[PDB]
Amino acid sequence: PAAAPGKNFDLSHWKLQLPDANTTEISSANLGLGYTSQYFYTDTDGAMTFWAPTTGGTTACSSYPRSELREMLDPSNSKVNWGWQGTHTMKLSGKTVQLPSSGKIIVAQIHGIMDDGTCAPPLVKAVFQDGQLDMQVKQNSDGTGSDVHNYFTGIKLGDLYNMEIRVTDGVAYVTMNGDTRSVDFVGKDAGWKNLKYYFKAGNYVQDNTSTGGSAIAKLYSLSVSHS
Repeated sequence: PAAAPGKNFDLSHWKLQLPDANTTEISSANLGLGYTSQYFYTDTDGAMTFWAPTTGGTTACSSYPRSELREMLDPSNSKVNWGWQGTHTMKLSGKTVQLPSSGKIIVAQIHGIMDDGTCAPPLVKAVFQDGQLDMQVKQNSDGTGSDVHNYFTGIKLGDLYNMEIRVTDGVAYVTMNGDTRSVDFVGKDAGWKNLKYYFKAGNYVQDNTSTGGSAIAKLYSLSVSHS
C-alpha cells in the first residue's frame, strides 16, 4: 500500500473526525503513525482522500456526517484555538470527485467554539456544488440569522481548485482560484470577539438520507499559517 496521508502531509496539528457509527476521532499522533481507512486514504495520484456516506454517524454539534480534519493548535487540547486579532490563514488545493444525491458537500470551514470548548456556530463554510461554490460567512455570533453568500462559478465536479481562507483582525477573506471576497464579521457583530476559531478541511457531506450515497473529496496541499 502507498504511504498513508499523515506520512505524506504534515498532520501534526490536525485531528480527524469520521463518519463511522460512533463518529470516531483519530488524534494527531495516530494520523502521524499512518492511520488510513475506507474514510481516509492516499489515492493513486497521492491526494489525501474522504469518503463519507450519507448514512454515516453524526454527532452532537453537526446535523450531517463528515470525514474531516479539525485544526489542533495544541494536539492534546481542543480548547486551544485562535481569535479575531492577528492573521490566520489556511491554503489548500483540492478537488471534489463524487457528490451525494443532494449534490452538495462542504470542503473547508472556519468554525467557532466557546472559550470553554462548548458548541458555537460555524463562521465560514465552503459549500461545494458542481459549478457553484458558495463561501458562506455567518453574520450573528449567536448563531441566528442568515449568511453572507459568496458565489464562485465554473468550478466543476472533478476540477482542481485553489482555496484560501484568512482572518485578519476580524475580517474574513474567502478566495477561490485568485478571486477574493471579504466580510467584516467583527464589524457586523462585536460578539464574534467573544468566540475562538479553528480551521477544518475534508468532506462534510450535506446529505443524511438513507438513499443519499456517498461523497469523495481530495486535498493535494494543505497548510495553516498564524501570522
